[PDB]
Amino acid sequence: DTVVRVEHSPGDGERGVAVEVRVQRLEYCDEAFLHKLLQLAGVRLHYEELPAQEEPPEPPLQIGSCSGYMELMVKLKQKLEVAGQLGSLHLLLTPRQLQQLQELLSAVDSLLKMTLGGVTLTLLQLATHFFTEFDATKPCSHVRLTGTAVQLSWELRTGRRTTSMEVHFGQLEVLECLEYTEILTFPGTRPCAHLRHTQILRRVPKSACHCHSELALDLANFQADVELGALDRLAALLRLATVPAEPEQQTVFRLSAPRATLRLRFPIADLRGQAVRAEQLRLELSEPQFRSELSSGPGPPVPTHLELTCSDLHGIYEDPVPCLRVSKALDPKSTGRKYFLPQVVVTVNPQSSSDPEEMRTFQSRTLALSRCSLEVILPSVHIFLPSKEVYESIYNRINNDLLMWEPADLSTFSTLVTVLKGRITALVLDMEHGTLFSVSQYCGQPGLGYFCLEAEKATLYHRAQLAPTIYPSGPHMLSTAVRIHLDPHKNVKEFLVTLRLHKATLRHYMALPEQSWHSQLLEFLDVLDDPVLGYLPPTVITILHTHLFSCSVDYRPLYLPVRVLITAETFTLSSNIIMDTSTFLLRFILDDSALYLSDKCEVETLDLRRDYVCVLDVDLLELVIKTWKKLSQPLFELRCSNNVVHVHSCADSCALLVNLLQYVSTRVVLREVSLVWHHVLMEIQLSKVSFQHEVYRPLSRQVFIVQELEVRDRLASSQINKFLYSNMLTIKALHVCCLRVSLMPLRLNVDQDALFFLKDFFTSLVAGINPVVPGREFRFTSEVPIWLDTFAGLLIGLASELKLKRLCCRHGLLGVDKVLGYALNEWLQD
Repeated sequence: DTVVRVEHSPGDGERGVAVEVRVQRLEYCDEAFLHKLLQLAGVRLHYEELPAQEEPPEPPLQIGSCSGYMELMVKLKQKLEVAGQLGSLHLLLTPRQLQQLQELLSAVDSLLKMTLGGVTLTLLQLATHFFTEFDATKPCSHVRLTGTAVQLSWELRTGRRTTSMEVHFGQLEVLECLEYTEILTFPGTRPCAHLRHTQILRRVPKSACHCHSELALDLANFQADVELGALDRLAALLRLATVPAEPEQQTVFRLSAPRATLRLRFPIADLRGQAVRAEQLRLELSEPQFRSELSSGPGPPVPTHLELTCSDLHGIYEDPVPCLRVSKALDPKSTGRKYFLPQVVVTVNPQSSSDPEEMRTFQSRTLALSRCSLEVILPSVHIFLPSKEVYESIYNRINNDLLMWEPADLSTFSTLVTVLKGRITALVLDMEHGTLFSVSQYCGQPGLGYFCLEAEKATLYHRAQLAPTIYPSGPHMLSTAVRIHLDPHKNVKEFLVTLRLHKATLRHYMALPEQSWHSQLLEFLDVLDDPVLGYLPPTVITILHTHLFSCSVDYRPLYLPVRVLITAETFTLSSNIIMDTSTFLLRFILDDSALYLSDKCEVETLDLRRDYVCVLDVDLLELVIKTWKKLSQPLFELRCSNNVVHVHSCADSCALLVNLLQYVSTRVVLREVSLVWHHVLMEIQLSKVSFQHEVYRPLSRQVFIVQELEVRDRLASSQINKFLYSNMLTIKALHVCCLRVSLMPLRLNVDQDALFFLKDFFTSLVAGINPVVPGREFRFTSEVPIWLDTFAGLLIGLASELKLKRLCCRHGLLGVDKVLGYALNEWLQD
């Protein structure tokens, strides 16, 4: 006989649920291990007892009929362990507050249990009827905790019920609303899916329902989370109940394993193809990781962390193929035995809450303000799959799909990178101690940010083969601490690039043409391709303030240079004006450069000092060019307003320099030509030689216009004594073909050492400079009543005494016939 001897009984009927242990649609055939074989099928959490006065007009849909036989009914009163044929029921009503409070009130011993089949719970916050049917066996809105072969051991240590539960299987949680866009966890075997301590809801652990649920699931096997549409669709469903559509606990969620297959996809949600960010990103078979720490209340007053660790995880990222394929970090650092590893940290702060030192502190302050985040510490990863492209793929993905991923959480965020060794695979990575930075909306105002970069590298290494191996020589290298203060209203790209290449050698011109430089400018050149949403590409405009401090250049290759050494100190290309335009003001304010020449023109050159004797040093050269491609309308007005050019030399030195130069449109300089101290010492000056070539005179006036051409000295004499060719000595004032002279009171005072000592200097020149080829009407006057004291022999013998030629329209010269025109007629005086 089917003795029905059970019904609703006295119990703590919760606000949201009615405590009524009903055995419905079951033949309760009851026929200190006291067993009464029964059928408790039909226990129903119809619930809805609080709303609308029990909501009698609309009973809740969540209800269970035939929810497990539980026939065995093992053990009796005394650790009341029960071996059952019923797994559990599902309170489809809110599993955050109402169900938690009901459970806490009901619990208010160390009983165990052993269920059969792991009911498919569907707590959403007739699906709960499906959960009850699965208890009989035991697109979206399909949250399911169904261990097919339930190994649940309900520890249920009620002694404030400090409960516990260890299982050997796992659920499959498509967590979605109340396109396969939710997680698809498939942990299944005990280590393979070691589900542990799922719920507490007890005031003993925490003091929602004071869980303190340390669900520190420690599995060690595949447990593949095959698909994960978003991280954010995870914070909302955890803080709020749920706000998706068709489209005082401290949850410490720990997870450590050697192997757990996984997929990570970014969060790009409408509320706050697929998501743009990091297309096809997989941390495949990496360490389990993805350990979280959350809270029931929205807008967590305490911050939310999300850590990660991996030794050499083979995470195929953005896969074609990974841009970085292994953490590959064998980087011992400390005095003790250490093995550095990677990590991807996240630190979210509630919305509306409350350069070694400049770049660090600025982005530390930017990290103290969080509306999103991202962080990496890669010791020696530097990795890239054999199929990878830093030049192209990294640009196409990790720069476009980087910040346009709906950055907001409860868009002031931060970003850091840190590498002790780097490899830019395809090529001179040279990377040691480098970083990358990014900010958005500094201090809250859009348009303010701090982009930075640091490293310490070897300057120039070539590619396909062999490295150039430059930099054989406490600011760091490539300290590209650019500044951006763009305006959304203007909607234009502004850059304040405070570049600093300290003591580098930034040359890439390997072959005779700029071949490896061509490679560098075909790889590196890409101006922030930004087709992402919310950024229609702003028109590019650049304003550089670069500082190539101490960027020595001594290996500039050509057909046959001779170990050429040019030791610049400061190359301050402070282009305060926009470069990408017709006009470009470029104040090259250099500081005391120099030059040194090697042994012999044929490429091989050795000497005692490769930092050899000085040849042509400059005190300062403020070449403030304003190229119009001083109000000079003419195109390319290279007004190199140079300050001065000191030159020191010996006959061999300048001869070798001339061999080096031989073998290897207004231009108004007003530039002092030489305070030349030029073994011999013989001062020569040429002050304010305004060689404004092509200034006008109609075609290349090219006026020497030499304001002073005093040949200070020659021969062995270094002291100034007035030799000649305010003064305005336009010796070469030209046209299209003319010449002149300044009529100085005394021009040729030749009585010092040997007037033919410069002749033997010319002989030593032709001995050094092996090839010496040059061995309207002009009116090429000498135009000076010469106060004199072989022409040199007669000058020496005589040492007023001569007269000016006044060769009006003589045209005796023809570029090679100057001597012929000088030989016209005869003259002598005194």
